[PDB]
Amino acid sequence: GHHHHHHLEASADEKVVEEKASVISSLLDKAKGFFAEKLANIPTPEATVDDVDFKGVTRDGVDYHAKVSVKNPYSQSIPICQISYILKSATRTIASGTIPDPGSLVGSGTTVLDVPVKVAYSIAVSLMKDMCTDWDIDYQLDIGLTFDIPVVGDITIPVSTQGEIKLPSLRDFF
Repeated sequence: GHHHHHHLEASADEKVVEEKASVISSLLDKAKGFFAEKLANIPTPEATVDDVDFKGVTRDGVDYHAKVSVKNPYSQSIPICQISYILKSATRTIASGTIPDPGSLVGSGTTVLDVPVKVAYSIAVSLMKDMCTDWDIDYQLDIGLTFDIPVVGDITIPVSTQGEIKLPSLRDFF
């Protein structure tokens, strides 16, 4: 493809994503030890990433609609103030980001929220294998959404999800 013979810290995009990711992972890590003891005594809503819908394409990577379901028994609308977006692709390169308010909890119930996910985009910006026809790609999605509660403050719950995506024989969808 075209992603070859470029040397500026390997690739500025590939590099700057890691910059962001490193800091993001540190904030996720503060919450990790926090969950174990504090959020076991402090009832907090649980979120989870589920699946991605084959939806559309972007000229770089694909544009999917991923599900993030949150279930919360509390009759209050908790908005997700700061949602950490971590898109991954097999071995190397990811796409990191943070979306301000992607949705809110309905109050007492389960609610599926969605985020625009750039799938395969990561491996594309890095090297881009060569879009094939009928391609099972090793994809992962990790999301750390932040709930705010007067009990403590900010809790970023990183719900990790690993799977696989089958990218069909369009060949010009990637």
